[PDB]
Amino acid sequence: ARYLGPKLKLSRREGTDLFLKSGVRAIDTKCKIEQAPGQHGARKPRLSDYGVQLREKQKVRRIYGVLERQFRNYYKEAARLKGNTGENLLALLEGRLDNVVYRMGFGATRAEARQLVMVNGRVVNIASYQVSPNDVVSIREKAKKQSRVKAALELAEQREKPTWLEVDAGKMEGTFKRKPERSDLSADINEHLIVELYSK
Amino acid sequence: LQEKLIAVNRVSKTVKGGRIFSFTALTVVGDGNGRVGFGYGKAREVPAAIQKAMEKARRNMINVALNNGTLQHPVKGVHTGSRVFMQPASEGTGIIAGGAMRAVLEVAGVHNVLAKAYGSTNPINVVRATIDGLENMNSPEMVAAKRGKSVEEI
Amino acid sequence: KIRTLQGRVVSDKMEKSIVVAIERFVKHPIYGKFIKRTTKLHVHDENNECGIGDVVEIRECRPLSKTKSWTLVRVVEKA
Amino acid sequence: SMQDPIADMLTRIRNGQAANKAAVTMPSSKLKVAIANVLKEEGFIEDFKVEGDTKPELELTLKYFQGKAVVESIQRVSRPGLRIYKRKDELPKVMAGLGIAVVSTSKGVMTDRAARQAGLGGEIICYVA
Amino acid sequence: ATVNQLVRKPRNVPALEACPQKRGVCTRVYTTTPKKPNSALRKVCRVRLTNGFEVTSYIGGEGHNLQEHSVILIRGGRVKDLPGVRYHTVRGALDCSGVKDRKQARSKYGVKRP
RNA sequence: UAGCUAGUAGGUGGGGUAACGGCUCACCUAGGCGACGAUCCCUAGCUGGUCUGAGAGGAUGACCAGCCACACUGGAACUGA
RNA sequence: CCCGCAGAAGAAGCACCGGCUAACUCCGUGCCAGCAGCCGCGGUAAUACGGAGGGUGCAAGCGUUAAUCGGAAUUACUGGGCGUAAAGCGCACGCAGGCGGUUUGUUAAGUCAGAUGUGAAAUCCCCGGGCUCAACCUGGGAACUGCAUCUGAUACUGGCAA
RNA sequence: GUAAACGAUGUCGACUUGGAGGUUGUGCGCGUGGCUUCCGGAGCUAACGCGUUAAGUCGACCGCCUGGGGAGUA
Ligand SMILES: [K+]
Ligand SMILES: [K+]
Ligand SMILES: [K+]
Ligand SMILES: [K+]
Ligand SMILES: [K+]
Ligand SMILES: [K+]
Ligand SMILES: [K+]
Ligand SMILES: [K+]
Ligand SMILES: [K+]
Ligand SMILES: [K+]
Ligand SMILES: [K+]
Ligand SMILES: [Mg+2]
Ligand SMILES: [Mg+2]
Ligand SMILES: [Mg+2]
Ligand SMILES: [Mg+2]
Ligand SMILES: [Mg+2]
Ligand SMILES: [Mg+2]
Ligand SMILES: [Mg+2]
Ligand SMILES: [Mg+2]
Ligand SMILES: [Mg+2]
Ligand SMILES: [Mg+2]
Ligand SMILES: [Mg+2]
Ligand SMILES: [Mg+2]
Ligand SMILES: [Mg+2]
Ligand SMILES: [Mg+2]
Ligand SMILES: [Mg+2]
Ligand SMILES: [Mg+2]
Ligand SMILES: [Mg+2]
Ligand SMILES: [Mg+2]
Ligand SMILES: [Mg+2]
Ligand SMILES: [Mg+2]
Ligand SMILES: [Mg+2]
Ligand SMILES: [Mg+2]
Ligand SMILES: [Mg+2]
Ligand SMILES: [Mg+2]
Ligand SMILES: [Mg+2]
Ligand SMILES: [Mg+2]
Ligand SMILES: [Mg+2]
Ligand SMILES: [Mg+2]
Ligand SMILES: [Mg+2]
Ligand SMILES: [Mg+2]
Repeated sequence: ARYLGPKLKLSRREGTDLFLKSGVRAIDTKCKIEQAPGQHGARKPRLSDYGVQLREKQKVRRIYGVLERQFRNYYKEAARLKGNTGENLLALLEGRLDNVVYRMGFGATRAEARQLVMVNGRVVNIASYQVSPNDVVSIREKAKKQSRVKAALELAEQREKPTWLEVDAGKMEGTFKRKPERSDLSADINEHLIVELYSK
Repeated sequence: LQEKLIAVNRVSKTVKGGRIFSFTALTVVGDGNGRVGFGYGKAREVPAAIQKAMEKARRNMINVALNNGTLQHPVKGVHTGSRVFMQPASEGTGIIAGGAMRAVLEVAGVHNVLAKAYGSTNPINVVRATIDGLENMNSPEMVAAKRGKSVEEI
Repeated sequence: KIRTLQGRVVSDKMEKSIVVAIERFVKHPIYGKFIKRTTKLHVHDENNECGIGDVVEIRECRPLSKTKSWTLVRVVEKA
Repeated sequence: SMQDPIADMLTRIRNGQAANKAAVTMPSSKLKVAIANVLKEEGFIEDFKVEGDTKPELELTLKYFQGKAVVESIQRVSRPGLRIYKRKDELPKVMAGLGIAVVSTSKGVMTDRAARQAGLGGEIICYVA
Repeated sequence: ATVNQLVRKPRNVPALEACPQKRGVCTRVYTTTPKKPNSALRKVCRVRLTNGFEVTSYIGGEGHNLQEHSVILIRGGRVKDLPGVRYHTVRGALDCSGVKDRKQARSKYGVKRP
């Protein structure tokens, strides 16, 4: 139920930074981001229309560590909800709480943030929890002596912190103010390929 | 212009000595804004065939009256054994079409559409059926024009 | 009103009884064509008023025999 | 034998337009005139006229825009072998609203739009675009 | 067809009996030659099933342990190059042994994990 | 599978039932059903629904709920609202 | 359900990698052994057999078989065909049946409109609510495309009359 | 009671550019009917071709098809 394997290979297979590393040093110095993994790695054949649609879906999955069954259920939810399905799907993935622990800067990676796993002042230890507009997300007091969370925040303080949220120091809390639009997120995900892949 | 290679096929003619293999390339080109053409090229080598196809495609482009990257109304297209149906769709639907129809609709600038190919799905004829369907699609303005009415009356 | 059907007498051979064909015109469930359908009812006719071909109003009543649960109301048209 | 005069009228129009005829003539009837009135008002034909008394003949003046015929398609829907009636909510849209369906309602022959605004269903005579 | 005509008149593994497997007893065990263009000694067996049907079944993998009066589980699956062979024997079920010294696709040949 | 039917179809009267009724019996009439498929043969519990499908359909009726039927097999009544 | 203890400790597999189809090499074998859903693969340099290394897909599951619908517009009502691909009876007359030129009147069966009654609850769907989340449970709605009755409309179809 | 019984093309009706013939009526070189043959236009068709005697555009009704075999067999 978790991918517990070498993490750089995913970014290598996708051929893009998926933000899967802590950032103690550069991605180029860590691995060959240009090259796909394995013995036949410097090779790069033509990929089919199917193969392209697959790799876009596997991109959006492998960032978050969402396995296929759970990802499929998000697609179904996104298609069900009113309006644009591809946008609804990204909104649902962005609405997840386990993004937030990482994104607010408590884990160095999402894998670390997931090891570390309060919303509206109530404890929630579920990665898949959909955080709503106007909800305050925050940390406990009992585990603020961990060096992990200290280091992770210093890693977080070099990134561009998200632009629909409000992370705070000390008591360490922030409001999910609104759901992100597609404008907020990377114009790089071609989510129509995922919509098309599941329509197949 | 966006350019897409739909199909490459190895064809053969027999001669005294034996068989002479050659390649055919079916391509579509479009501006992503209601202009699209297809090209069919033949050559002894694959890259020459594609180049010939792309040159043909650029000069044989037709205009399609789009609406918001979808169609004006349901359209039927026919060519040879290929019969295609295409319908306007809502935003976020994507191109719900088979590969040959998808390539045409994508370069034409149709983002949202529901399609189905009946009869033969031979790419060469599906592309002709699709472009045939698109080029005879009416906008409200030309309907208003031909009927001698205003668009609000239509 | 009280509920009635109208139909054509197709037999008057029984004593105090007639057979009435009710014709109905119904859309075919699959193919959509409108089709003629017939329901034959055994009807009570105390006086033996009716004859083969008459149009009759009939009403539902209590069972009067094995096959009869309808009675004659009027003759609409004599044949 | 001749068993659908309305299909015949539609065909005379269809074939007239394909042959670039200025007008088409046919044996008249009250229903043909009612349909001709709808085609005129919606701007598919230019004009019509009935001539005669014992044997009246309906003439339809066809219209062309930029060379092309204006009636691009005209198809019988309800026909003697299969009558088609629709409730007000199930009235057909022809060409996503850009065409018309001619509907016989209890308030006379009219377009699908006019039927829908009047709150009437009826028999679907034909689709025109 | 016209509407009136339609109104008048509207529009491979039989021995399993829609079961996923059936048990059977081997009545003969032999080899047979495939049809063209193939060449091999393909290991088959005639099997009388618990429902009384007698069928030819294929024995897959490298080397088998089946005699006459061996009790096997068959599943669906024709062998393309043996006409009239419509069933496969399940390896590692009942009497039929697992394939000796298999390491890939082990679950298809009834071979426990080394 | 093209003909089927003699309490068979209807009537009158007696009896019977909680109750209408060939429900039953006597007498009278000769009806009644059937190509809009009677009769005969084969398969089957029915439905809300379920699966699939863009829909129209197709397949299906396990679990849950409504209805029916059965209680070793065949038959019978008694008691009792 | 909460708090405390100890220590990464007690916990990863299955299928696949010739095309269709995401993923390729070496070694063994030499039309054999074997593979195979379909096309096919194997007769000495096999990405197709068997092992290995690498890889892809799923993951407490993964594969296989069985079974239904889909794709299949391949029974086509929506939505197909019949000169030569399967398909026009050898030809006609004709009962039942289907269909029916044109005008007026009438009727209101079809058709259409409105109303009323019914269409169990659950399920599906929508907006909410509750279990940390989810599944699951649940409030209200929508839906149940139907059926019946009553009151109207009368163009079209049917009946009747001329 | 069957044939490659063939136009391998069901019957009836309406509509839709032309050209050249044959045959058989009829009105004043010029019309107007019936039947028939060849070529070809749009359109249609997988193509071949069909093309006012449609395989074009429509309507009514019937007959028939549903992979090759097994079999027009039991
Ligand atoms: K071979
Ligand atoms: K009896
Ligand atoms: K009696
Ligand atoms: K059902
Ligand atoms: K019993
Ligand atoms: K009691
Ligand atoms: K059809
Ligand atoms: K009337
Ligand atoms: K050609
Ligand atoms: K016939
Ligand atoms: K067969
Ligand atoms: Mg799980
Ligand atoms: Mg060309
Ligand atoms: Mg096909
Ligand atoms: Mg009595
Ligand atoms: Mg009774
Ligand atoms: Mg049973
Ligand atoms: Mg479908
Ligand atoms: Mg049951
Ligand atoms: Mg059933
Ligand atoms: Mg008692
Ligand atoms: Mg590949
Ligand atoms: Mg080798
Ligand atoms: Mg299956
Ligand atoms: Mg189907
Ligand atoms: Mg076909
Ligand atoms: Mg032949
Ligand atoms: Mg043939
Ligand atoms: Mg013939
Ligand atoms: Mg005849
Ligand atoms: Mg009439
Ligand atoms: Mg009425
Ligand atoms: Mg309910
Ligand atoms: Mg009338
Ligand atoms: Mg014959
Ligand atoms: Mg002859
Ligand atoms: Mg001849
Ligand atoms: Mg023949
Ligand atoms: Mg002759
Ligand atoms: Mg010709
Ligand atoms: Mg015979």
